[PDB]
Amino acid sequence: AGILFEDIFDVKDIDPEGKKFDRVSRLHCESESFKMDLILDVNIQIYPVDLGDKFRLVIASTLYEDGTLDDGEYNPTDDRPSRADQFEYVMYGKVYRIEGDETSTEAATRLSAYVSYGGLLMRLQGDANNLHGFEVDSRVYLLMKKLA
Amino acid sequence: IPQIGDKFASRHGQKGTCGIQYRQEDMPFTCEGITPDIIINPHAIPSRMTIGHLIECLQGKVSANKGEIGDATPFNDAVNVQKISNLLSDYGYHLRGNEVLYNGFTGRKITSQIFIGPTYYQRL
Amino acid sequence: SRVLRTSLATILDGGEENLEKNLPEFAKMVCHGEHTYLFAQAMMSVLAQEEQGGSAVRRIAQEVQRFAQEKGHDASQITLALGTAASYPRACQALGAMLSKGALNPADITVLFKMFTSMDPPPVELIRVPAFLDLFMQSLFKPGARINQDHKHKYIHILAYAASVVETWKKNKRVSINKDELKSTSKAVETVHNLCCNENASELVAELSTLYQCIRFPVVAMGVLKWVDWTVSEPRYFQLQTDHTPVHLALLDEISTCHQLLHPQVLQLLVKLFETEHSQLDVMEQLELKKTLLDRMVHLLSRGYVLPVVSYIRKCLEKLDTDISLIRYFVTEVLDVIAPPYTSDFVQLFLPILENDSIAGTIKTEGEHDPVTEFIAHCKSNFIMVN
Amino acid sequence: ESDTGLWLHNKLGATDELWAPPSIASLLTAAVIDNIRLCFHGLSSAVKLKLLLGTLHLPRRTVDEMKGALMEIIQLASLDSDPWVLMVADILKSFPDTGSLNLELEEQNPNVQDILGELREKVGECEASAMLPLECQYLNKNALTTLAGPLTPPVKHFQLKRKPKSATLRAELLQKSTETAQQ
Amino acid sequence: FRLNLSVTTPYNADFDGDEMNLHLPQSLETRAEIQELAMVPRMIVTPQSNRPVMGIVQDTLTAVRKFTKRDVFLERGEVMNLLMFLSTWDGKVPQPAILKPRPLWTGKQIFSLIIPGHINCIRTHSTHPDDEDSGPYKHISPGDTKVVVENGELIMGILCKKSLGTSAGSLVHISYLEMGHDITRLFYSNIQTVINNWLLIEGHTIGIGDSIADSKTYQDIQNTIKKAKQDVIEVIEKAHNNELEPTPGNTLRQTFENQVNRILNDARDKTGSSAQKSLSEYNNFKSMVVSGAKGSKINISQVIAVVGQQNVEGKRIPFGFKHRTLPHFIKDDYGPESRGFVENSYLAGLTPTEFFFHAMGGREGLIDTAVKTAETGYIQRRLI
Amino acid sequence: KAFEKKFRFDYTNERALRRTLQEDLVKDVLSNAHIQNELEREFERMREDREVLRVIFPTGDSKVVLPCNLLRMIWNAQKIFHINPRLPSDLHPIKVV
Ligand SMILES: [Mg+2]
Repeated sequence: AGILFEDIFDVKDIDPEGKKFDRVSRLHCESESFKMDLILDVNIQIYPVDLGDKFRLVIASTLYEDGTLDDGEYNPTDDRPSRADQFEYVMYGKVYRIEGDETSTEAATRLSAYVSYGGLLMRLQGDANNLHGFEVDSRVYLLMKKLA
Repeated sequence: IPQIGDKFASRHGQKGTCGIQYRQEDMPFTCEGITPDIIINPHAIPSRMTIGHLIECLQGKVSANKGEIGDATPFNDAVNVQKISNLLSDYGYHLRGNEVLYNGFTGRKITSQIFIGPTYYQRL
Repeated sequence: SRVLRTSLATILDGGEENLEKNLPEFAKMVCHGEHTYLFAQAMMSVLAQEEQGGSAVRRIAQEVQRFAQEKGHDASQITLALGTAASYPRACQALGAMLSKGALNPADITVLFKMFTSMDPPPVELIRVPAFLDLFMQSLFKPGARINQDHKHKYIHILAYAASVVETWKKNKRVSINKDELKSTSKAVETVHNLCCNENASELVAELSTLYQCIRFPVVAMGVLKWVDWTVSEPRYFQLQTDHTPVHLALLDEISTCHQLLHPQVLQLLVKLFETEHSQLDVMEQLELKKTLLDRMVHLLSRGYVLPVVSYIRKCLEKLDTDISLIRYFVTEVLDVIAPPYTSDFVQLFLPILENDSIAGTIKTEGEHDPVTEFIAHCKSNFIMVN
Repeated sequence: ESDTGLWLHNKLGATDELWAPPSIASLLTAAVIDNIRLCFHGLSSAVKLKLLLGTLHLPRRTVDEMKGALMEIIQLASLDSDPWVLMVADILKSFPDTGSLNLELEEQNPNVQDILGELREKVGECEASAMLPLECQYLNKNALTTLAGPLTPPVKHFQLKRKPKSATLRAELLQKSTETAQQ
Repeated sequence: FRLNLSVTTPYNADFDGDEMNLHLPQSLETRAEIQELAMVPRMIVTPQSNRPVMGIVQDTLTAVRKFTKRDVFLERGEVMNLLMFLSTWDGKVPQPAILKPRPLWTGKQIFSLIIPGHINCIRTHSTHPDDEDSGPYKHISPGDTKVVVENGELIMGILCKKSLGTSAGSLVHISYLEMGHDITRLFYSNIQTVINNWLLIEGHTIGIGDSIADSKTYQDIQNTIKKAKQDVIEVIEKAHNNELEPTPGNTLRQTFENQVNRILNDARDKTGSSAQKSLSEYNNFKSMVVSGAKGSKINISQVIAVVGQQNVEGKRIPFGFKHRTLPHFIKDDYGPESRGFVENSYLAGLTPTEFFFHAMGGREGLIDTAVKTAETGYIQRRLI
Repeated sequence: KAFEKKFRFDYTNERALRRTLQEDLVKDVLSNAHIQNELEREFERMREDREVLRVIFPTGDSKVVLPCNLLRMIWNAQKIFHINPRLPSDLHPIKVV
């Protein structure tokens, strides 16, 4: 209900070319099943992620489970039940680029969606059947949750 | 009385007028009660390259703590910055004169560690 | 399978000249699918089972494996799985992990060295793989890349055992090997790695007689060639200037003198430096640097290796032209040393650069021995008019 | 896991690439192989070929744990009517058992017979001025004499009047190296 | 006269005792004329080089470069303190970039609240690797060094002087052209106020800790000075024995001086690069150089590693005495230290001969500055 | 050849027109040959402009000062009008010309 995407990933690399920023690092992750790559900037301070972790990641268009489609204002007093209580790390940001392996004759097979969470970048390279919910210059959430 | 616009200078060609005068409760302060008397620009240093101002400030902390008027003849070789830092470290300070200033308005301690210490200023 | 057959027939009828031209046109097929690579390398193994001409098959397999390493295969595990090295498992597994990392681990070479220099060595074809010796040259003779003085002699002993020992496979068993020249090989490679470690250039001029003693050995000469490649091709190197720095280039002349199989790599280094535009140098100084490199190409031409050199000079006069004065200097220095009789390929290749595009500049003041006129007269006397 | 044939076709079925993809040892666990063994005749030939080539990129101890299951996948792979799967099974049948791949590929295949016959004739007639391997730039003189015969001399294309000025260069630098050695 | 910071750059007025002249227009007609022609919002973009002249001056520029990094996060109270200073804020607190565990705003969101209207620019940070746009990650920059402002919101990248400065095509020039000129006045004021008030929380300094490299770097510097000094001495012993050969086009002495200057410039450059590989990303010299606010890489190399060759009239320190530069040197001494090369840095301090040669180079600079002024002013007068 | 590949608007290909334009505009372009003649004439004008520029600029550089920043204006039009450039467009190329 408003979810654009949902998959379980598995952390393979943490910022392998060196650590450019001390508080935020990027995670090179492969999916558990869908064969797709995800490069994710996460705050290590408030939410530490170690290598070899496994996490669920659910891009949702809104947190409110009815799909009420909020504007994006900070409402800390709204007691409408959101989906963020299932999760433990919610990032809001806009998706800024959907490039893909396309040709001027036939369709695109492998898509690559780009999304910035404030400044924290995430590239999700997968197949077009899984990234079809993404639209350029829309507002998405992140909703990751680590699990053993 | 020194007011803003009054032109002060170091002993290194680091002149500058008074921009503003804050009271003591607005001025930042260390873990002890020490506020600055002057706060100079950090951008006044790196293109002008008065490293001797910084070394005067470091030797000033060492001098005011040790209780002796410190020596700054130019061509010495018995005083370099590493000996000054090893003398400063014994009086319970950071090696390189940095000291955690607290903010004077909000009270939240400043994320960077402000270089502080006594220099010799000249009123022009 | 049949396309592979006819392309192998094409290359094996071609030779060393066709080794450069046909091998990407052969390797884009057999590295397209890695299963096709497995099929092709298995055929290379079964054909290289024979000692009656299988060395060229092994060579083509090694260039296909080198192209697979370039394009992005981890094809060393396939290479070790084809080999007899997997009959002795743990050494081959160590080589598998190390050639999958593409770098030298000292602990891994202690694992190897514990298995070598005993009374049961592995069959020496496990260490003769050329990518492994290339990683040795990278990890040992880079001008930086210091080696920590303790497993150093283990490295030198492994390279000496690789490039030294002989064997007699009398029906898949050895009965007579020897180790009596790897002490000299070890001493030579140790002296050369010390000379590459000391990094002090007056000392490089001083111990140059010992370095000339060292480059009598082929593995030493290949290593010095890679070190001079990695030293001279540093940008803004040519700022020490003695006779426009011919010292390392005199080592090029020594490598070209004492051996013959390194000549393609030597020519590749010289034409890499000749194509490289040297910024921040004077233009006359650049021109005399090019004259020095052409002196080295003349020295390669003197020791037999002539036809790729003259082919490159024709290629850079015709296609994407260099300075004409450099080609004139090359013609001047080549014709001051050669004498008849003349093989027809050299005449056929040396004619159009001389007769087209700067006839006049070759003769200025020679007199006592006649210029190009003698070569023109001999060229009329050889061929059938000129045709 | 559940639906593991679809899982192999998902993680390995990008047919636009034909090499063994990396992290193939992290995609081949013994439980996953024992899930492959019952659904092996269902998945496509390209993914099956990726699988059979990825079974060689495992480390030796993991192959030595459960080589029987890998041999069962090999025996099911040799029955398939695909040419590539049959040929790769014929090569790869000896890898978990011995460690070395097969070299006797000659029976059951007229292709291997034609290639080996034509190429044994071609190799037998092409021994003149043979291409020495890339190892021959390294090993010594007498070791090369042991390996692949003596040194083939270059073609004397001309006659040399006088030695070039590089002889003068090496003479002068040897004199300089004597003079520097005595300081 | 309290005047603002970004108007320093067109005025060239650096507050160290500068005094300015203030004219008052007396008629109402000339008051409207000055308001409609010579207002500083109407004089942002100059006609001489079709770029702005205001830009963002030094301390706001370093604080905005540290502000817009990827690892900057802001608590709710610090956000509400910063948004108090935006004049152009419509009263809506943005959705955080981090909702859970803690509501935590990234500094690029507050900077997107600054950036007015809906303007779209793509710039590159000063330390953007040139091999980044070749391979992968050309749209997901691992160093966060690719500035994209898009639909009036800062997507990504760190804003150095190539983003907010007086370079053409910058963010402020496009804010002038796409939006109005009152809107750019607001944009300058909002950047200055809210980035100074974040800088109270952050704080920025410079120190003697920022001028000291670790001992491995000092060993590298001293090994490079020793190697180049021995190389100059062996060039000298080649030059004495007539073994140096002349470069075609000049004398043997000018060939020698080219060799010595080439070795010493290579030493200065190699020691300068080996110094500036060791700042550890918190060094405030690097903080001001990377933002481009004040200084350059040469100042870092001269403070940490080596001052370098001192020059008088484009060549080395001449022989003012009979065939020697100072009476401490032997006659005909063409070495590094005799002829003005300074191997010490400003952290270690100069030896007295190096002090005097450094004073010579500085006197040449002051002579240039003092003699330039009258001739340039007379050229300006004739042209007008 | 890079100029002809990048600027000509090859109309004979079906599938490229199907991806770039909507199907009514596709059959409008493919049916009429007058529109094909006008597209060929504007490529004629761009070859003429290429020869004019190569006379004007013999040094191969193109950093030239001009008033309207057209690429930024195209990108502003994209961001205002919410393009989603994966979908086939709906402006007729004869309206562009
Ligand atoms: Mg002033």
